[PDB]
Amino acid sequence: GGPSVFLFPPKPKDTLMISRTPEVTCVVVDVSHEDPEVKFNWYVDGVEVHNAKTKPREEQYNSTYRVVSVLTVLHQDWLNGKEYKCKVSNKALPAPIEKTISKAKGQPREPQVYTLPPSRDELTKNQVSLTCLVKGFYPSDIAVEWESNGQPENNYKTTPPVLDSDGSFFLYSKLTVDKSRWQQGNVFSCSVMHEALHNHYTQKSLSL
Amino acid sequence: GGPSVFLFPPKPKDTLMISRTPEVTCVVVDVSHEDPEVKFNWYVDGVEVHNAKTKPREEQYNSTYRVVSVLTVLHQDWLNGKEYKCKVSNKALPAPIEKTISKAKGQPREPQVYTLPPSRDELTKNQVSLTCLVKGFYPSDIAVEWESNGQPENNYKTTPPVLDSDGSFFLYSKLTVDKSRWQQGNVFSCSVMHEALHNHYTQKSLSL
Ligand SMILES: *[C@@H]1O[C@H](CO)[C@@H](O[C@@H]2O[C@H](CO)[C@@H](O[C@@H]3O[C@H](CO[C@H]4O[C@H](CO)[C@@H](O)[C@H](O)[C@@H]4O[C@@H]4O[C@H](CO)[C@@H](O[C@@H]5O[C@H](CO)[C@H](O)[C@H](O)[C@H]5O)[C@H](O)[C@H]4NC(C)=O)[C@@H](O)[C@H](O[C@H]4O[C@H](CO)[C@@H](O)[C@H](O)[C@@H]4O[C@@H]4O[C@H](CO)[C@@H](O)[C@H](O)[C@H]4NC(C)=O)[C@@H]3O)[C@H](O)[C@H]2NC(C)=O)[C@H](O)[C@H]1NC(C)=O
Ligand SMILES: *[C@@H]1O[C@H](CO)[C@@H](O[C@@H]2O[C@H](CO)[C@@H](O[C@@H]3O[C@H](CO[C@H]4O[C@H](CO)[C@@H](O)[C@H](O)[C@@H]4O[C@@H]4O[C@H](CO)[C@@H](O[C@@H]5O[C@H](CO)[C@H](O)[C@H](O)[C@H]5O)[C@H](O)[C@H]4NC(C)=O)[C@@H](O)[C@H](O[C@H]4O[C@H](CO)[C@@H](O)[C@H](O)[C@@H]4O[C@@H]4O[C@H](CO)[C@@H](O)[C@H](O)[C@H]4NC(C)=O)[C@@H]3O)[C@H](O)[C@H]2NC(C)=O)[C@H](O)[C@H]1NC(C)=O
Repeated sequence: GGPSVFLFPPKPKDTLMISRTPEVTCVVVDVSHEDPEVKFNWYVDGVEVHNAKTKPREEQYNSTYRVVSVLTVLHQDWLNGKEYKCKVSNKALPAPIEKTISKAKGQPREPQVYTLPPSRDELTKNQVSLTCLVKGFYPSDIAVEWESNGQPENNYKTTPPVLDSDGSFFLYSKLTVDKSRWQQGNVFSCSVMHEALHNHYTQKSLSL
Repeated sequence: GGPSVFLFPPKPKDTLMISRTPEVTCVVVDVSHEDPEVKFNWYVDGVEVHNAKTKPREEQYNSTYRVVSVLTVLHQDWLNGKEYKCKVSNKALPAPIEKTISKAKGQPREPQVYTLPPSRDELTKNQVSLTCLVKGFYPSDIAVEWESNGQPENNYKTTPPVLDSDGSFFLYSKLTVDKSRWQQGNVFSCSVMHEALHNHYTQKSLSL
């Protein structure tokens, strides 16, 4: 083995709302016990940066260490396609190990968002399925949530993005509710957040 | 480096259709380039059964070969949860790497199949989307297809299976047709194959 590096990007929600603070997470794994001195170097677009908050190595069950540095990125810096490079140098490795991560290259396409009622055959048991189709968006970074009457609906699952034929992405959100509420006539909302949307937000609803 | 070994299961369609041939495959990546020899014995519930038509070694770009064995398996055996073990006897291995695979354990659940038509929001565009919701099935091994008037429709994408709240699986399949064809009045039908289906096959139909 040896020390291995993993670079995870921010959560799509984090970069689309100036409210949150998107961060890029470099994690060093299997740093050995003998020499566990690990240097972190951070570059944005090749230019070295130093506002990264490296954090105290945590020793693991396997008598192996694991360090994490967190670089907070600027929302527009991520959406303007900057490239974040985590360099990790260690005494137990032939050369420093590099990793770079970015938003997917390409032209952002805007998600179409529709809402699909339950079919009749399903209207036969306790709960039915309200479907939110989101298609035609690029890149795949996206967030989906449901609510109705202002409060969050929680019994819902969202499939991962799928590559469509034209090269954009689609997904579905399925929200499961009691057939009562569906037959009552309550309206439910599928809310989508994506960088190619005005205000990074749209909302589409659905009721009897 | 060294010789990593990966095992893969049959295609779901293959194990449900006596017509088709289901087979397990043992991949061997990053093979020594300065010793390149490999063995395989193959066991079903322990008992060696040897049939591994080792698809004659092949070569990939990066100093690395890729030998591959494939063993036929009985249809009912795989659905009866027997374990297929690939023991890649390699003499340049520190020790013989062993790996096992079996169908998911658990009580099979029958998929429910619902046809959802396009939204009217969607009807503006040159192509609309027909949705086949497939939910409630276990295990996740499943196959979805689209066809029109007995002939295969092919411009469709299917999301992977997703674990739902009750511990079953669901997915969705999207078929894209030019509004012309939908607006006339054609029937499109979504056919699903799953182990808990009568004859491993159902089909629900959709039309204007
Ligand atoms: C000793 O003990 C150690 C501790 O247990 C053990 O450490 C583990 O080593 C593993 C390697 O052997 C390592 O495995 C990798 O895991 C990656 C995913 O891990 C995430 O999800 C896991 C759950 O599945 C968690 O356990 C992880 O901690 C990690 O969780 C994520 O963590 C980040 C950082 O905290 C977090 O991001 C930040 O979240 C905050 C919070 O809100 C903010 O939002 C920030 O904005 C955000 O940055 C995530 O939220 C969090 N996610 C979740 C779900 O919790 C996995 O990706 C790795 O797979 C890649 O590499 C393998 C090769 O090893 C490939 O096979 C695989 O296909 C992947 O390959 C990559 O795939 C990419 C996409 O497909 C592609 O782009 C790349 O090119 C490709 N790279 C390739 C092919 O090289 C891998 O499985 C594991 O994480 C370690 N555990 C921990 C806790 O660190 C160690 O192994 C032990 N040693 C021994 C000898 O036993
Ligand atoms: C030099 O260049 C080499 C050539 O390119 C390169 O080779 C690759 O090395 C990789 C090793 O690092 C290796 O990556 C693995 O990929 C596994 C999945 O691969 C499938 O999909 C890949 C990408 O989509 C394809 O490239 C593969 O070929 C493979 O495709 C499958 O192939 C089989 C056999 O052909 C096929 O089955 C049969 O198919 C036919 C029709 O095709 C019929 O259907 C038959 O009936 C059927 O049996 C499949 O259909 C086909 N599938 C697809 C989708 O096409 C992947 O599984 C590996 O990841 C696991 O291990 C890593 C280890 O790091 C874990 O991190 C990761 O999380 C996965 O771990 C498993 O996860 C499971 C779920 O959570 C869990 O249950 C397991 O326990 C867990 N196991 C663990 C943790 O150990 C891995 O990514 C790749 O296969 C090699 N390429 C080829 C062509 O084999 C080499 O690396 C280069 N070397 C250097 C030094 O640069």
